Amino acid sequence: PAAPLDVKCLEANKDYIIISWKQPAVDGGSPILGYFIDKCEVGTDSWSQCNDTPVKFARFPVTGLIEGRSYIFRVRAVNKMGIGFPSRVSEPVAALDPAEKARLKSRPSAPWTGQIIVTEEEP
Amino acid sequence: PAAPLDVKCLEANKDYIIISWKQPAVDGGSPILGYFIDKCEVGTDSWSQCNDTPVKFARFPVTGLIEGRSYIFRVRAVNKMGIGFPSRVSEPVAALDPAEKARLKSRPSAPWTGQIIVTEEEP
Amino acid sequence: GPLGSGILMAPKTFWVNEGKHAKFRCYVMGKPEPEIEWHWEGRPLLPDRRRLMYRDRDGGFVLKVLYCQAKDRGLYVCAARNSAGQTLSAVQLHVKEP
Amino acid sequence: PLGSGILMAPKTFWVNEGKHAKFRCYVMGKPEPEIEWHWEGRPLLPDRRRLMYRDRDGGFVLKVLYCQAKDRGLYVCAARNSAGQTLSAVQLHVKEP
Repeated sequence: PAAPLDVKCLEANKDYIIISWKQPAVDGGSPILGYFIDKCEVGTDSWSQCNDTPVKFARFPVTGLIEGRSYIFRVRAVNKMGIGFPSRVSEPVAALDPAEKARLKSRPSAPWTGQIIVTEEEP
Repeated sequence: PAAPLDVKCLEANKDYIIISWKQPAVDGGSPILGYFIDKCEVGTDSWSQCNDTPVKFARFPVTGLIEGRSYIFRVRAVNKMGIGFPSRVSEPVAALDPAEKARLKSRPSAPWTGQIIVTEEEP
Repeated sequence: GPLGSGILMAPKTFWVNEGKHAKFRCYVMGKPEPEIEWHWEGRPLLPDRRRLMYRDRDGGFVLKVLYCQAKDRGLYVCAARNSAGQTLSAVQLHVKEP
Repeated sequence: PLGSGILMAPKTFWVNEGKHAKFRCYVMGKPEPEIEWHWEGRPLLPDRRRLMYRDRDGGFVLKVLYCQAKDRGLYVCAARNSAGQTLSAVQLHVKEP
């Protein structure tokens, strides 16, 4: 089956993140029995399958989030024959309550300045 | 009188900083009665005269330092026929006890990552 | 506040024309010298003929993907880590097909 | 955010007299920190000879054109925002022909 489209995050919390997606183009090969959702902690390259059996409902709550860490998501469609390739991955989603994300986003940090690199140029 | 040379810091503390300098090229205009030392907190452009009357001894302890702030220094020679221009300013000197300067210098800092700047090129 | 760009905020999207090169520049600060690596769509990016990585003289690390194809679209992440911590920056590449 | 050449001794970069000298410095901060240059404890102001602009690669640039022996000294890049201020320093020496 064709890969699902437009993976986005509807809602996000320390506890769980609810992610949705657009259904792929109807190939008529075998009806889509459901979908598998995979999560990855942004830094690592470890992709883990969130649901053990397929889900039909095109919005899904993801659990098992380490608080304060940011995650990306992909979806794979599944039919009778097997599983398709993954969707284009989502924008990163941080596992924070909305107020803490707002707080961090609008927080000042003292400036840092790099070494001054001096070079000669020719008039 | 000619401006003094090589303004260097001999010793540095939270309490005071001892700064030395090389005497300028000797002239038959008038004997050097002493010197004036000026300090400036690195960020600001405010230069303050440390000693009210000239000092002959070519090393001088500077007080009135706000702890943890970094300072630069210049010296002006003075004779019977007035005060000369200032010396080339010193390397910055932080008002910290030696152990605290060592501690800060060898302290690990978590990495910070800048925005990714994407640009188009062609061969 | 080492939060890193495009991780908490939504990453920027930069469009590139198909067949042309795309340069990704990212400046990073840290003691000790933080080791950096690139990722694409949650996969590690590895030096190829097509994909090249070097540190630009005058500071920051560069990733260069040559002769962009539609398939090259995705989330590009610059991960940087040292003894004290790790921080990521992210960005999205879209490809303009002729 | 300690800043280069303030706690450590600043680097000394030699330039040939009559040539241009480019000073590049990258700075991070929220909010966007306002930056200013200083020379020998004096504020540096945009002249025909002295130019200041922010590079397309990011980072702020100071360019002193047609270096003279008198241009020697401690060049400091000061950057400040609501939360704080941090400086970087460097020393320029001029090679006379």
